[PDB]
Amino acid sequence: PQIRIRPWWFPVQELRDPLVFYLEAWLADELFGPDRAIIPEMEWTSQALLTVDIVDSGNLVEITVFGRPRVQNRVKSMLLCLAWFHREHRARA
Amino acid sequence: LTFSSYGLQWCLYELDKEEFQTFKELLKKKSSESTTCSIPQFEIENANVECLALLLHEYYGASLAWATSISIFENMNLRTLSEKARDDMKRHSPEDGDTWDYKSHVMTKFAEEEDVRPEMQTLAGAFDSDRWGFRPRTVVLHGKSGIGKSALARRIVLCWAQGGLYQGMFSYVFFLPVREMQRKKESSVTEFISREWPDSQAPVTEIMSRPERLLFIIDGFDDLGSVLNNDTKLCKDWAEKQPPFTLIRSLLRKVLLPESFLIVTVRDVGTEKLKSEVVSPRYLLVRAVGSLICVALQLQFNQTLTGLHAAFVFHQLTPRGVVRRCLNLEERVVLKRFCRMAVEGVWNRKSVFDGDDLMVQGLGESELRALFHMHLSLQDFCAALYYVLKTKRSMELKQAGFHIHSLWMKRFLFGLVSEDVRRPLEVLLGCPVPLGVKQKLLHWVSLLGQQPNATTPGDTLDAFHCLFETQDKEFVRLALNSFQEVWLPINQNLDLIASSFCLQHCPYLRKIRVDVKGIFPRDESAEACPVVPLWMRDKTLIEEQWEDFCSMLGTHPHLRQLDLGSSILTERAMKTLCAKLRHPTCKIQTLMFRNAQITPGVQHLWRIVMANRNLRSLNLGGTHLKEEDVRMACEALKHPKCLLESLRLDCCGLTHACYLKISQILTTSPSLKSLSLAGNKVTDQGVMPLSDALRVSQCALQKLILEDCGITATGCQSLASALVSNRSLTHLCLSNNSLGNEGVNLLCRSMRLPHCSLQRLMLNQCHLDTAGCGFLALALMGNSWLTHLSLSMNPVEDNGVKLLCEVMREPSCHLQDLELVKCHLTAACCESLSCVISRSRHLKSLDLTDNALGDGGVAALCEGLKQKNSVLARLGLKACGLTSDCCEALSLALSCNRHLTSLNLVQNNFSPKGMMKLCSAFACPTSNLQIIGLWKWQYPVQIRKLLEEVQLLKPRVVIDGSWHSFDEDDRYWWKN
Amino acid sequence: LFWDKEPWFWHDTLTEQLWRIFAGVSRFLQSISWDPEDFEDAWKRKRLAVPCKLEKMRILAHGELVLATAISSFTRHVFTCGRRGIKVWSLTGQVAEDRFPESHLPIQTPGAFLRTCLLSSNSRSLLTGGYNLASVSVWDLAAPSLHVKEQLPCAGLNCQALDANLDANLAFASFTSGVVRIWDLRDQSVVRDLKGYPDGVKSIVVKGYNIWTGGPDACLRCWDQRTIMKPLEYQFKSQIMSLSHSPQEDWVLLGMANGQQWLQSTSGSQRHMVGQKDSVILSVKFSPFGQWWASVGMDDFLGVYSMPAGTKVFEVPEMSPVTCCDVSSNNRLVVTGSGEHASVYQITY
Repeated sequence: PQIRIRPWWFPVQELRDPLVFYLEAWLADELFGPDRAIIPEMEWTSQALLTVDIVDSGNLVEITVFGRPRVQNRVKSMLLCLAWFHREHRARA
Repeated sequence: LTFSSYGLQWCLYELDKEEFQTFKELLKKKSSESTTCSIPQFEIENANVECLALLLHEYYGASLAWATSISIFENMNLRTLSEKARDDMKRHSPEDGDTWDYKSHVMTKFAEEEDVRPEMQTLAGAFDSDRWGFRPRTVVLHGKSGIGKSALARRIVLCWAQGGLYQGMFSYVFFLPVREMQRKKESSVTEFISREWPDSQAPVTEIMSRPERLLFIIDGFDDLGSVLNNDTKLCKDWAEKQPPFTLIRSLLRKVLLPESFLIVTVRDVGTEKLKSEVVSPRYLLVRAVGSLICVALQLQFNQTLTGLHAAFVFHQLTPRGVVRRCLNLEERVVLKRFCRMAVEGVWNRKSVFDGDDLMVQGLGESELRALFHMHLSLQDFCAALYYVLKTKRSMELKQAGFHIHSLWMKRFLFGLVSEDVRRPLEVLLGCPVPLGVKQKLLHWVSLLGQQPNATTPGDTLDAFHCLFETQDKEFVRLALNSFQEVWLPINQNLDLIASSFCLQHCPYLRKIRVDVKGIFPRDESAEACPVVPLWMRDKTLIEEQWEDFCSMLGTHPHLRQLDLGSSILTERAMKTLCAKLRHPTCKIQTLMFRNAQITPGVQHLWRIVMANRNLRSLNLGGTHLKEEDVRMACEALKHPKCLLESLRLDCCGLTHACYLKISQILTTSPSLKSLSLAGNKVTDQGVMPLSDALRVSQCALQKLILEDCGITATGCQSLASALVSNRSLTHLCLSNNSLGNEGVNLLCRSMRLPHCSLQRLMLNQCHLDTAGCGFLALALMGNSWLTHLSLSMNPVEDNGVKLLCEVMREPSCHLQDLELVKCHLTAACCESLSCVISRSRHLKSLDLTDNALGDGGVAALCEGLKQKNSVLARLGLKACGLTSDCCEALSLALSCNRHLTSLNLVQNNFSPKGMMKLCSAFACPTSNLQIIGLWKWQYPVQIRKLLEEVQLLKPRVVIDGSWHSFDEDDRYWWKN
Repeated sequence: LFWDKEPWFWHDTLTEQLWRIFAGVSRFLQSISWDPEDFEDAWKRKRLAVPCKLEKMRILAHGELVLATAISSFTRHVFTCGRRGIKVWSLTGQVAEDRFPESHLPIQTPGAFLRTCLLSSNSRSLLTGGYNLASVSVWDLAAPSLHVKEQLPCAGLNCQALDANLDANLAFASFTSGVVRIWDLRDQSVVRDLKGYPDGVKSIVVKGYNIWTGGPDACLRCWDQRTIMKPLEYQFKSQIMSLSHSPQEDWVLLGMANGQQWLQSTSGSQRHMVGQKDSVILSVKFSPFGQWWASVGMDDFLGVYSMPAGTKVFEVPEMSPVTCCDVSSNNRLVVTGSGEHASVYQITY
């Protein structure tokens, strides 16, 4: 089992029905950074709680979103767009 | 980089579609003026909000992009979003002996109690400090039911005893189980401390020496919330003796031993109930459904999970080693007892049963063990089974009425009337099982269907989910029959599946709209996803399911109208949708795409209009059309087989050549009998070609709309020549244009001839004046074809209305409808109009809104309508500033009149006496008003019940505050 | 809720039927909608339209007199205030009436109350203060656990109004001793102090470089931070109960406690009537887009008015006198508080 804190403003009713998708480890580290200090600010602005986990192999990394389903799809699209920008940026260099 | 862009996108995702386009235009202008950094225009036009923000950052720069966006926001007159952007930038942009014996005894006790019946790192920090600066005393834990809370607590206390956790903070650990405290009706803190020790005596002075040394680990707070329902005074002193629940409450509230610190383990409902007491806590989250489903699958009805659960349960219930054996009567009785126990557990929101309750039920332990093998899902299914096979009013009803955890029970309940799941039960039991539930369920859904308003989107979606669970064709056909039109958002793939299944069996469907977003798979290019396999990237199941939904849409027999309230369609999506509409079997008349965003695939829309024969209408809007697209539209219209009878282009931003092509197709195409161009920049150079097309005698146009075209006098004279030459057109609307007196005069001159065949013309916001009204009145004399007119939102004073009344007072005029709003009217115009109403014999409507008519004006119109000759049908009053005396006079007139049917009164101040008068007048048998405009809830209860009483007599009367109800469709469909 | 003969949901019927069977013995109310697309309101035949609808959608039970209310829209919560503390609600769930708050904020000190509250325009801080209290506290709402992050010292003073301005990091206060102070959230040191009016100032509003205040003396004064010049006095006939400044244009809206409203413009001394009522107004609030304002009074009525001229669109009745109100930033939701309850309405246009 995994243990996590939850703020006092995110309701507990929304924790039902989460969303998950995987990515490259290096891309995830570049997107969030090794420290992931920005998660609280993104959460406060997006009314949505995130959770980053690293698989055992260290190759694929999972991301999570809670909140209403439309918010989930919105954040997924944003993340995939940013990931594509980073992929092409790496490809150029 | 990404951190700031995220906030910027969230800033630009509050912008409406038109606001988004305006922002893009302003940005394009700024970039064109700029030479330091150039941004391509096609990329700007093709980009969406996320792409827009990312590119704006990429070219300009973080701080500079924020500044530019703030400046443009200010230019658009958007203040609040600007402040939000500034603050989020500020927050996003980076700067530039006895104790040993006690613990050993406790460890033996907990080892014995656990024998009878990773996270350490996080638990160790549960009392540390965060970045804000804070040290928590109370920590609440919650999560799914799989984990054993007592297991966590005992493991934590065991690790504490080992010394690897909180070694330096506290030395005494106390475990308070609620069950034991409830066993004893009377207790005290000193009693518990003495009991926990083996010798039964402890030094009270040493224990109470310091607060830090202590700690309390409550468990299972939710078990007895029934006792906690009682309310009692809290005890300040700790030496007193009180019921256990009061002690627990006062210790949680921190009114007793404030310096000490707590920790609690609880279930979701428990943290719903206890959140109101704990002060400034630090909640946490904890996380056998997968194991249970895997076991059931390995121990094998794939359409639904209710089927799988029923199959597994019936497999368990079958006698071991014997197949197809009817249950004995005692077996059935014990099954019913077990199911009743489970149902009581669900209703009372308790998942724990002590042996005492089991004895009260009476079922044996061995039989119960044989009947069950492994959970909330099982309890819910058992409650469903009970339904298949106390005080007068209790709070457990409303408590379970939150429908936060009873959703599974109802989902299962609907799943058992399926015959494929019913038959195994019948053979296993061997006896018939009549059930009155089906009647109630059918009546429930049918009651949903009968609602006067279009069904709420969420209610409709959940109804689709449940019905799809049922999986019975005749059941769905009987249930869905009630309603006609539906409103159905689509958020998830399972939503698509439910929508596809549940609509094939609706026999009376006419209209439907779908708001689709986020379902369309990421493009294979530029959105490659390592997690998704090859199948997901291309030829995904979502593609097949959307195609099947499209096929169902195409093949419906009674479907006519389709609409898209909002959507982000991909080119592949629109291609797939159009593919299923080229089939001749389709019968849809109307379409709509005004609010959607379908620009990439607009070209695909023309093939269907060229091919399909039953298509009658087509509505576009807000899209962007290129020259090639308009040429394709012309060619498609040029096919001899088309029967399209309406088109509507809007804000497409066309070019002069586009107007030329449109004029040519108008003169050549015989089918097209309408056209609308609102928001296009159609200058006089765009008016002349259309007039030249109109001049020819073959033109088959009958309607025409031109909004915000900004034409001038030259366009007016072009239209005048065309109208004198033409003999086919009937409806024309020129609103929001700065024609002026000269344009009014030119059109009037063209219209004075007796061969003109115009029937409806409206000129709004045209900057008219007294002179224009004089010209129109002059050209109105000696005409009998024009039947409607409207001059709204122009400063036509009393004198202009006086001239129009003088012209209309004649018996030869044939004007029927006349509306004029915001014209700065007064009482004198009211005297003239009362004369007209009393005398005239063809006027059938009138409107006077936002005019300070006042008591004198209403009195004059009342003296007019008192007459028995008048044939006025509907009258419009609003925001005219009325009072009591005028309402009395109006009530008397309505009592006298017999032809007036419609009416309207809102935005006025009626006194209660006046409202009494009005209801009494509406009561009279003589008057027959089939519509009245009023707000019921705006009045005291006395008035509401009075108006309801009036509503009871004459059940045909309708009292709805929002007018435009029961109004003909043409009046508002023509104008747009 | 009360207005209808009985409020009912869609699943309520099925639950009631199943319960009755087990024991052996429009019409359907709707839930609030948050997404902007689902509003789907057709064009009349971000926006500046004047609203044309209202409908109650919940009631909130606090247990004791209610003195101040606030509504956050970025987050859905709501804040009620009483003499013994503050309660935090939520609006996400669907229920006819609420009894289990989201958190309780008590104060333990003999003879210690609260009388006022105020939320930051970013929804990140919450000023609280009252009689016989040590200091004015600020709560940090952005954090995963409520806790005071700062204290504003004040001795032997009672605060009767608060305010803030996040652009320059200034927090303001008004005390019953006719003293208006200032602070700075970076250092928490008094910057200035304005005094000389024992009657005091019941209400203060801050915008730019001016501070408008009014009290029982029936006068409105303007102070400027940059200099130490004397204020500009305006004369009125009755007392002033509350003030609000348009965000768009230059106007100041106030209630005169005799059923009259007046508008004052900073540039020049101009006034004109915009309403008349038989009751006494106890609050007035301005829409986020300055096209309409709400007004809650003492004669059990809630009113909504139109900015350009002051004509009233409609009003709703209630049972008990109201004393507070607050319009969301979305421009959709409006909260009000009467007696021991706090209700929630919705606006559709």
